[PDB]
Amino acid sequence: KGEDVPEPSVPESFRVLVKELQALALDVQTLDEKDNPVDIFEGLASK
Amino acid sequence: TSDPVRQYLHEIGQVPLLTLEEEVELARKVEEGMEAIKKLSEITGLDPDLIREVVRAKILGSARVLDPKTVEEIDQKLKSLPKEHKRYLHIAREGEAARQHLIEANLRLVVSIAKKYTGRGLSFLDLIQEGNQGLIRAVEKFEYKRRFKFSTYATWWIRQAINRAIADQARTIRIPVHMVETINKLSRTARQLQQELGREPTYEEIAEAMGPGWDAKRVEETLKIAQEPVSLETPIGDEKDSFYGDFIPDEHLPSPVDAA
Amino acid sequence: EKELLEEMKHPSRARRAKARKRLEVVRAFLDSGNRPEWMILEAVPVLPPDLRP
DNA sequence: ATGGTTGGGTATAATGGGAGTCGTCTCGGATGCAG
DNA sequence: CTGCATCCGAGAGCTGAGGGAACCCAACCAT
Repeated sequence: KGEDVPEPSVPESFRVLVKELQALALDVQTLDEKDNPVDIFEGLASK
Repeated sequence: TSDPVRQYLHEIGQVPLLTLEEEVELARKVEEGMEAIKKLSEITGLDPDLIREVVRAKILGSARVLDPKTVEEIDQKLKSLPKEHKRYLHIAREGEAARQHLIEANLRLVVSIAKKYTGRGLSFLDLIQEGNQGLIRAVEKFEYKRRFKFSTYATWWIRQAINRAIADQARTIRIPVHMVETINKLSRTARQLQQELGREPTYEEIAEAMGPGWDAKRVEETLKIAQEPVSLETPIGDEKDSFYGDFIPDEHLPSPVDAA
Repeated sequence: EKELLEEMKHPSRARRAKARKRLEVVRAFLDSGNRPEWMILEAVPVLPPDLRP
């Protein structure tokens, strides 16, 4: 369309890494500067 | 330390077997124990399985973790029953213990039968455990009035259990027992035809040798459905760096061109 | 933790090193808030199917 | 209405398995010895 | 209670391209 490319996001391989690390009964959680949870899965994995 | 087969065999060996007197004694105790269970069920008017659970809990003891309160309450709810009608309870306890000794002593039939079933997709230990399951069923259903030895009635149950376990757990994609037996017949017919004729047989010859209701098309389909998935990590080439799954593309998600 | 802190006064150097090694893990558990029993599994998680296709 | 499926049974006697690996180096606990 | 001192087991060793073994028996659910 002639515009410039947008800003990048989290690569899918890191999501695969998080999923595989949780499968080993390890809780890997991404946090922001205020120590609050940040959901990188866009609410697609929360019950 | 390692090699759990040796540990299991040693533990099995630590239990002595029985003699004919012991076998008949234990079987008779088991029979009178089930009869006493049924008599107590009639006396109290309750469902037999629940009283069976209470007896099992009492034999196993507090060691085996159904809760303590219920089983204790009904245990004393049976102590209320008057004498003469109480011997049955002691006979049921003795019979349950007798079942425990009989099973522990006859475990060796499981290994003896199962040692000739290796190489069918199930490890030795799974075969052995399924054989113990068949052994418990055989023990529970055994009738000693026929004066037949335990081995005769136990072997059939053991073979049935092992064969059902093979049909149910040998393949990643579950195929019903009857179709697994059909595949078994197809394989044995094919190998026999190959041995007699001296070369790999065609589908039509196998279909003709099976009998009515079998054509070459159904034989191809049966061989088709007997296939097992392959591993995604099959090493390709000389170096240990190329896998099969690394050459599999996604055909589901839309491509960037399609999304645009 | 109190028992190993008391042990940290032993003249023996090997005993002190072993007690320090035990205290490392004990203090890691106390600081993180993790329970030791969580090192024993009761339910085993199952990976999503698309990562084991 | 139809096949394909699901669970149950077989009674001389049958009672501790079976495969095996060798031409590497370096690092950090572990065990047993003299002082 | 130190210090030596082997003794054993664990975990690594370039990139890239290319690599191809039963039978029967009878009930029961999906569609």
